[PDB]
Amino acid sequence: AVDAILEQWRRERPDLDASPMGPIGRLRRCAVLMDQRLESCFSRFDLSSWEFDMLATLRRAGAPHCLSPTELFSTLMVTSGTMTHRLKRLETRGFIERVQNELDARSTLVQLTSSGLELINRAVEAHIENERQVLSVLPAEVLAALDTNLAALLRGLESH
Amino acid sequence: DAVDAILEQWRRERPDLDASPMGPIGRLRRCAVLMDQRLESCFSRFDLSSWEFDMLATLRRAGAPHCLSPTELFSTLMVTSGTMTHRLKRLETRGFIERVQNELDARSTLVQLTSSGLELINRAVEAHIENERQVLSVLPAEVLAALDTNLAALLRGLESH
Ligand SMILES: [Cl-]
Ligand SMILES: [Cl-]
Repeated sequence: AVDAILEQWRRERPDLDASPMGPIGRLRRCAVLMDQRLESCFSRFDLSSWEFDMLATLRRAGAPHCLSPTELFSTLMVTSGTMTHRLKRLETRGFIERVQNELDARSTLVQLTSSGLELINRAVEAHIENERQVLSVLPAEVLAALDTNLAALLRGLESH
Repeated sequence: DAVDAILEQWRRERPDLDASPMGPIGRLRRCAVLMDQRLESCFSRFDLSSWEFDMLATLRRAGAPHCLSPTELFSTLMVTSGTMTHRLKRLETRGFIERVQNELDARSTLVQLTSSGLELINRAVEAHIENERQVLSVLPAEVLAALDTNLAALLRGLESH
């Protein structure tokens, strides 16, 4: 379907080289479809993708699962915009607590609660199984090549 | 990279788990977020969101006189995700599209690009292509070709679901 779009541009604006639209269109379509598959599993734990990401990132820090907002933001799988209202929501649900920084009275830290820890330890197991199932449509060799080519793209994008 | 660091954290914290699937998917999603930022920065110069750009571009791609049924429009957007209702209304209010009665079914309408919509998208698509070319220039042509092929395989697999 992406090639069909490229063919439309070749007909309608032949003065332009629309070739860059192909890889990016495929990347973004894959990402939307992938997000749907991931959310289908997060929903079983009454979590959104951004909630899972925050809890998983606190889990990955290791006990006692305390991160500064900057550390949290920097080690999320995906960032996009302020955390203010999202952190407030996760505290309202009781999965994190904002705690005073003992080394700076004017700032705070984010800590995973016992209920957040219990939940994310179960959710990450299901998430990995879900991801393994999603990717099972690709041969191992294709997945490996895709991973290395994405890492090359990611390095280029981050270098900008 | 940052995804390798995340995998290292999981290997330390949950060694009972094989976090291998997280790698490619994490890289895919991070690339998409960064790509969206680059695309949106360019669209913003034309006071367009990515979704608005897609609707105008899809009507442009249909060829003159740039009339599509809502279903044709949706089926030829570069990226679909959710209803078109609110975005179509905004584009109509801004005067970039007009809803016209379907002469073969009075109870339904067609979406037509207006001349102001056409003038805008003819300029914006030129900038969009140059923007995308610059974004992808971080890859050698051979690596970009391999990535495009790999993504096509993943896309076909995801669509089969
Ligand atoms: Cl993660
Ligand atoms: Cl397009």
